[PDB]
Amino acid sequence: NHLFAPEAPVSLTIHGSDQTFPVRRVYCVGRNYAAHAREMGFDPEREPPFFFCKPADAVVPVAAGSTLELAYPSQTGNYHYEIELVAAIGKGGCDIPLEQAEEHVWGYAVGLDMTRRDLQMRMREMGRPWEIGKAFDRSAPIGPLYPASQVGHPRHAAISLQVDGEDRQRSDIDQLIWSVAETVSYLSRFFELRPGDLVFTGTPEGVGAVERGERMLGAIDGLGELSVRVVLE
Ligand SMILES: [Mn+2]
Repeated sequence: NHLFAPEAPVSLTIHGSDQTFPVRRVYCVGRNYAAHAREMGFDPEREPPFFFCKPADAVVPVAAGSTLELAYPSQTGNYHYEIELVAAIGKGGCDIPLEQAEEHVWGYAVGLDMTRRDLQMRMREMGRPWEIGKAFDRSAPIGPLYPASQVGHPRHAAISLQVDGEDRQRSDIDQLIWSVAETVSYLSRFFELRPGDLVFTGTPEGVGAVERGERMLGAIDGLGELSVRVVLE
């Protein structure tokens, strides 16, 4: 008996299906590609990856063959793209063994961890929480969800981001420091994973600023493409 209608849950389109995947929590892995860790001035051999979150309602589903018109955000001069493999949780649990971890992943999609980099870097230098840099409005564009019933659990796949026809990021998901299986196991030590949860597994090297009017195209092998154009605030 709600006082007023809640926000409907953000629901991902599912490739080749009329059914949608309702989003619960949004987990993100930071510094999960050695080359990216190094370009940000960190040592991936002496410090491990780490976890942060975005609200479900920062997730913005983008249909295949469509372009998201994404408003440049408030309170930033330094707005970064980050292409990422997204794993969707179908089966929950705690302290999930590495050997069954990928069995908890219902599907995969192309995602962007859009970032107010100036704000994120200011919070990092002040030892403060990163939410103003990472957990902001429409900060997680994502493509259709591909079921592991279709695409299995890929350990190899090219991951790429182009801006205005220019390659900016090109790596392979097999470069993840914590693989999908490791990230699901380790996340499950700190939180009970549940169906609907998404994991943004981190971004390869080549992250950069994007300005209004510029167009981005991300792709992962087997997972199609993600088209986003940055427009006015
Ligand atoms: Mn990221």
